[PDB]
Amino acid sequence: RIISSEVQESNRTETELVGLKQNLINNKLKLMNVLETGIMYKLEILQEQL
Amino acid sequence: SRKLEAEGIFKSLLDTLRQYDSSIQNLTRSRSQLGHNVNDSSLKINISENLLDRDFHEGISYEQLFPKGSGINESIKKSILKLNDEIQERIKTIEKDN
Repeated sequence: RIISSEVQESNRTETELVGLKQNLINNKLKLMNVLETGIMYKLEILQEQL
Repeated sequence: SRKLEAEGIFKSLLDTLRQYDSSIQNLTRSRSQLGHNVNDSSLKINISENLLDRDFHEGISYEQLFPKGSGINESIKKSILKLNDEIQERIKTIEKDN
């Protein structure tokens, strides 16, 4: 009972938190995609044109 | 009467031990999926399946399998509670990372 409701339940919450961590990392990678290859690339081309 | 009762209770105990081992394996797998490789043998409880095969002239006692200072509540339950506390600390660490 302690495992299923306290230990393994805490481990399930930990797995959900790790999944949230991976989702946040993926969102961060998307932001670097929009930023580096994007808004910095857009900044570079805009500065070149200007 | 007590022999039939003991046979039934021994079968139930073996089933409960198998269930506990399965739950320990599941917990270990879930922890390893998070990078914490829990030692499966450390949490598993070892009981001889041939314990009841002894002649009843020889005694069987809790101290034979769980001597003082090493019982389930004495050490194993405390160790598992400490593991749960460490899991909660890792939960706090991962929440801080999030």
